[PDB]
Amino acid sequence: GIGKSPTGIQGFDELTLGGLPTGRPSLVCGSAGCGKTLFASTFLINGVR
Amino acid sequence: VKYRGTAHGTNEYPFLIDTDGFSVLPVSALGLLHQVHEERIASGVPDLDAMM
Ligand SMILES: Nc1ncnc2c1ncn2[C@@H]1O[C@H](COP(=O)(O)OP(=O)(O)O)[C@@H](O)[C@H]1O
Ligand SMILES: [Mg+2]
Repeated sequence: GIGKSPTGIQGFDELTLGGLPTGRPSLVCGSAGCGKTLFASTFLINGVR
Repeated sequence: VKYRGTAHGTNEYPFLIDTDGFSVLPVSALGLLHQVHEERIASGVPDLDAMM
């Protein structure tokens, strides 16, 4: 197995089987208005809180 | 397409340009808050009216 960092989003976390990889870069692609900035924001907020 | 800072409608809303100008009657604004009345209306047919 590999390390994983939960992102607060329960559905996404259980879809990824733990969350985004820990210590590795993750890419969030999508046109304007898809929600990449909010994705990153909740990532950080949930990680801290 | 993108409104930063708060929620908003995301569907495509058909609008019209008329004498007033822009008019938008979104189908998402309808709500089920209808005051009911206890009065009755007359259809004009006595038999049909008495049937109920
Ligand atoms: N309070 C809110 N409630 C629901 N949706 C919101 C709210 N605030 C922002 N959004 C959504 O976030 C979107 C923009 O997110 P953002 O990631 O900052 O832009 P982009 O997706 O271009 O990176 C808006 O299009 C809007 O639908
Ligand atoms: Mg953005």
